[PDB]
Amino acid sequence: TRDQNGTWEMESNENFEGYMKALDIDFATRKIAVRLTQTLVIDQDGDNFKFKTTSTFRNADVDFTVGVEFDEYTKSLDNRHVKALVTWEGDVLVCVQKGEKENRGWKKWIEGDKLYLELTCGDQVCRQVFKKK
Amino acid sequence: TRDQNGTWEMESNENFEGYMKALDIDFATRKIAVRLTQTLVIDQDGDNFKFKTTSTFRNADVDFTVGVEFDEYTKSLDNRHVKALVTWEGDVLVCVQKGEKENRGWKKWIEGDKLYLELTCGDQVCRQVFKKK
Repeated sequence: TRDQNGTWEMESNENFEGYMKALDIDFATRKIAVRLTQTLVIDQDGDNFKFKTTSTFRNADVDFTVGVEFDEYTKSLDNRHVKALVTWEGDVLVCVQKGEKENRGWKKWIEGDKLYLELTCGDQVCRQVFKKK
Repeated sequence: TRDQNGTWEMESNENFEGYMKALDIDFATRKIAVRLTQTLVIDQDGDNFKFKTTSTFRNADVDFTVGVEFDEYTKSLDNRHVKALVTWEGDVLVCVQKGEKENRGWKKWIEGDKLYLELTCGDQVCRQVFKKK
């Protein structure tokens, strides 16, 4: 069939590294791109095509119990070992990540249909808002 | 509420650049990470938590009609201008991307529930297989 309509989820991706290198994509980009999976939405009407591509990476799960310290390696980010302790302050979930970096941690809380997340390291604060889907 | 169960889709992300820099994440990674959106699946049973995070980037749409050449800038990849021409060879969708790079293009075809995609540049070939979802 010529009908390529649909949502397509990447199963395999061989020699993406060599293709990207032949395009002169730089090392640090290739290092990340080779880890992604791709979803392709093809909307086809006769010979008219619309391609919609999203690229995706799954991070490692994190499992913990409130009140019991656990070891973390932040492979997702700086790949450091921290000793993380999560506690409740009211309805605010508070994590201190004990390690090399000062004042490293986060706070998480629900307000309405929004989840608020405040990441901290040193004097820097990053504020993220999520919507319940 | 202390109930943070759910699937959460990132709405906003402020000062992620400063947080990542304070963690000494390198430039080329920060350049890409600041473009991602995050989906957080929180599975909470009492004080036991499972966090499942996927990070996501939406690429630009590509719209074309079989048989009419169109201009492309490959912002997704090497950010080059090519003149792309898509034609059918049987049920195989064939694209030649005319530009600086020799033998640059791709071929796409359905076999069963699988979509096959072959990207080419120079002497390099990248083979991707997608599953219909």
